[PDB]
Amino acid sequence: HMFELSDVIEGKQFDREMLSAIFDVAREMEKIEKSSSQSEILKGYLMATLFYEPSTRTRLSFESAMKRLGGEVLTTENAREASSAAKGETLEDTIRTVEGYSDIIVMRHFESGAARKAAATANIPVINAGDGPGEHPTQALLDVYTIQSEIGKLDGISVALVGDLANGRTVRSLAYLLAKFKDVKIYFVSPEIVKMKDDIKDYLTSSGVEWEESSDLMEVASKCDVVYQTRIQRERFGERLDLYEAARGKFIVDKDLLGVMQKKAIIMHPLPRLDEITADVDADPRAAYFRQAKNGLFIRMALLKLLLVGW
Amino acid sequence: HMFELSDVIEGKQFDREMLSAIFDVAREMEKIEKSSSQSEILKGYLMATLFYEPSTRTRLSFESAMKRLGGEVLTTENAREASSAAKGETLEDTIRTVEGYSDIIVMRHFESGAARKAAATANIPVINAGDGPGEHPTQALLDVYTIQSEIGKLDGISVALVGDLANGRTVRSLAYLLAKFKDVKIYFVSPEIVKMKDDIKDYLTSSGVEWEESSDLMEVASKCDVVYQTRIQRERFGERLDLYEAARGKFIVDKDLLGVMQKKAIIMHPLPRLDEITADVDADPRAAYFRQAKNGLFIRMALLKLLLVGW
Amino acid sequence: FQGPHMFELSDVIEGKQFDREMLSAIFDVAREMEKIEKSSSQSEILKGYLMATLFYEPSTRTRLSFESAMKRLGGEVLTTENAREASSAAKGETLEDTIRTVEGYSDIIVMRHFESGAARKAAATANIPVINAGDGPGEHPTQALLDVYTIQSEIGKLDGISVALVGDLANGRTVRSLAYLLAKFKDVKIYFVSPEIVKMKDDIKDYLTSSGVEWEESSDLMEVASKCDVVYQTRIQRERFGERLDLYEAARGKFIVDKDLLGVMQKKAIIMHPLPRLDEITADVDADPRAAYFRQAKNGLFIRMALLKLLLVGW
Ligand SMILES: O=C(O)C[C@H](NC(=O)CP(=O)(O)O)C(=O)O
Ligand SMILES: O=C(O)C[C@H](NC(=O)CP(=O)(O)O)C(=O)O
Ligand SMILES: O=C(O)C[C@H](NC(=O)CP(=O)(O)O)C(=O)O
Repeated sequence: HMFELSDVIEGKQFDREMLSAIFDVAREMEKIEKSSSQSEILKGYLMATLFYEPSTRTRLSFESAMKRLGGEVLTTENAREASSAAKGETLEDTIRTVEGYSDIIVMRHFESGAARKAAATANIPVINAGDGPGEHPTQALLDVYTIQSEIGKLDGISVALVGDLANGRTVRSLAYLLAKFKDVKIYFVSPEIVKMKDDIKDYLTSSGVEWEESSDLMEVASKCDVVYQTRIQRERFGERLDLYEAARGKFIVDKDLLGVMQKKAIIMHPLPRLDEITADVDADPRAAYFRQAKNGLFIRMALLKLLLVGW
Repeated sequence: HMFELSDVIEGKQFDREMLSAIFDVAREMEKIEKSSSQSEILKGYLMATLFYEPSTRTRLSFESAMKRLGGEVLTTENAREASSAAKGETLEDTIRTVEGYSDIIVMRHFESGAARKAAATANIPVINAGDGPGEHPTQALLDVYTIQSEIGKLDGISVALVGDLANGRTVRSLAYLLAKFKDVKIYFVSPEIVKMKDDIKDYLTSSGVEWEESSDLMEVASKCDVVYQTRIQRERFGERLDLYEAARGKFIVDKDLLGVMQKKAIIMHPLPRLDEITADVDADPRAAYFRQAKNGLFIRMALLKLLLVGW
Repeated sequence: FQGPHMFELSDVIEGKQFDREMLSAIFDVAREMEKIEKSSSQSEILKGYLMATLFYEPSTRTRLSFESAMKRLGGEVLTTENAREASSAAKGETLEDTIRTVEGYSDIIVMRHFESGAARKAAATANIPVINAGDGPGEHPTQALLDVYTIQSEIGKLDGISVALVGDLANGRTVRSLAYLLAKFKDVKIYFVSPEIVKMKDDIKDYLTSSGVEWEESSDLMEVASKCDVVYQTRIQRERFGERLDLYEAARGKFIVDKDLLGVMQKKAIIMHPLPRLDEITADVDADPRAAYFRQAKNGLFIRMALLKLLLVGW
């Protein structure tokens, strides 16, 4: 029974029914991962990774997921310097040739739109591991799985998206997924120079999702189930380091912020964090960003299985 | 029965009978690669890769070949920065060390002659994945396999070698292999500054192989079974990027060139290409460079099997 | 059916963690691993386990020997060959956050870092075993383990021997950890032979004096070498000199292992070097049977197989 997606590129590809089904597979993958026996579901399949930007979680969780299911991995951990991209090769030619050696490609690129172009080129599945400041659909998938796992529900919740929303490929993809549930309220909390872009706002409005911008993080956090913090995306600011430092340091998750949050609310962060979540938050049971990262293993196991061998 | 070569370093090591037999094995490997069952021919064997220059096809095709045969791989994707070559270690000490962890070494180096020095140090097989602007024997092997596969014949054909011939480790090795067949005519088409070096010319003349220099690519291409285009090798020009740019734009494979070529002729390119084959050409069935790269998987599977377990 | 018997260490971070009886037992395991590595059968001892490597400094032997060891035992590896450029350390992530995240994907972490003390911090953060593959100029405990194994294998003993530690002692994380392990045996005499600017640091000297280990500084390598069982040469640690290249160059060329040095050494003595070498062991020496540094490097495979097995599945 074939998986309905040929590639995982954009958050809009997912409907509510598909998300619930993927979450069920991820819970089964958690059982496999905990098990003593080595799974062979993906024995014989090869994944090629192509990372043109740095990564710890997304690269290693995809590789670990593949190996835990019995598959193998062909890595390119720095494609800008060590692949023939360094000789001038286009992404499209890279994808065309790498598909000759592999069964699925995981690619992170520095240009928005790169993953869509890769999927159009390739006749094997492509997974977008982040395309510039564009999208990050598997982050969004594991984020919603984490919320459902931590809060117990997705309908009716209030979610604060905090920090660099303009450049945040994570919060952009997450916004698309949250719009598939009902009675979700989203607060945008950011410096004005990195407010959420109009393509997301217009999509949410067209989808009848209530959203509000606010600069009062303590007030917003007091009434949210989820506070989703982000890193200010320095690599997207070019030479405008004045604007980078202007956007930094203005919205911090600290012990005082936790003190106004409900007992059953959570803090999330796709990671890495710099200064925007203080270290003393980590000890709070509501600090969910390391459980969130761990959950990416099971979500990516589920996606690799579904794309390669189906439901 | 053991393979007659202990290392794969230079095109001159091959003879016609050996080439034919390797191609026969590559065709069997294509059946293995297609099959549903994961092969175990090389279970228990370990390949070490040592890439001191960038690579996409050569590095990933060797790793994929090894894993498709059931073996494993110890990768060094950027030996200059991430291996103890960065501390000043010689190539010979690197090779002597790495053989303690592995059964076969695949090395791409920036100095011509490096692969022969590695083979002389090692007591396990070494494969030259490119040694500066010197040679690239497995590229030449897959190139001749591709010509036989596409054209149906090697004896009697006409082959144009186009582009940066002086620095082209690909065309240098290919010339050595073409010399092993009967009545091959080779055309050299290049800017004067990157014409084929005298060592190749003298070898061909001494071996009775007809070659001809021409600056009229349209005329040459109308007469050839194979037009083999190359990238101008920017990394060999040092800081003389003025002479590099001056050598570009003079010999382009475009739809106009395809328009004068015979119906049964092909375009080849070891890749990557920049501007020297236009995107239009890819849609012509005669554009063989992506099939060529795919064939490298099967040829490299054949070589690994032969070097490690024999016939 | 009583289950595993856990190794007494939870992490391999510092040479002082080892005791004499544990070292002897580890060496026995390494000899068993040599039989496994040589066998035509693929071992499955570590089937299903994953090692994450995190290399923030260059490596050939340490990185590849750990990966080869893991695979020869049937385990798998998640590599980060250049963590500074290709991991989210490049975005500014702390070591502690990196370790906490990477343990979610793996069962053991092998880390080489540029700061002394990094491995201690990683072990404190992680709830899976961490192995220190080198923490700045601090320590290199698995080099020291394979070094002592090599001495036992080549010389036949560790008690009573004389060992010359030669070269850059100040910055040598290898000789620093080796000194801690040599102190666990009886009547070992240690000679320090170095340029003054890279003499052995006081923390090691004070530890040896407190442990009753006789040590002596000398500038006469021919004299020292003639009365030692082991001459352990090192590379002058260029990267630790940073911009002070004039001091680096002046520390070179003073203490060379060459054919003349071998000529004054005993028949049964050996030359060791954790590698890489530059000029400080001449090529001539490689042909002498006493030149042990490539056997030493090979022995690292067996010692690291032993450590991975012990830390993941026990005795
Ligand atoms: O980098 C961020 O701040 C968020 C996000 N982070 C990740 O995906 C985690 P990693 O970079 O470790 O794979 C990204 O967009 O890459
Ligand atoms: O680089 C070229 O232009 C031709 C040739 N290309 C290859 O081998 C393919 P790759 O660099 O992707 O491994 C080379 O000499 O490396
Ligand atoms: O670098 C040296 O001179 C000694 C020592 N060398 C090693 O561990 C071997 P490698 O760097 O190849 O892993 C080190 O401290 O890293």
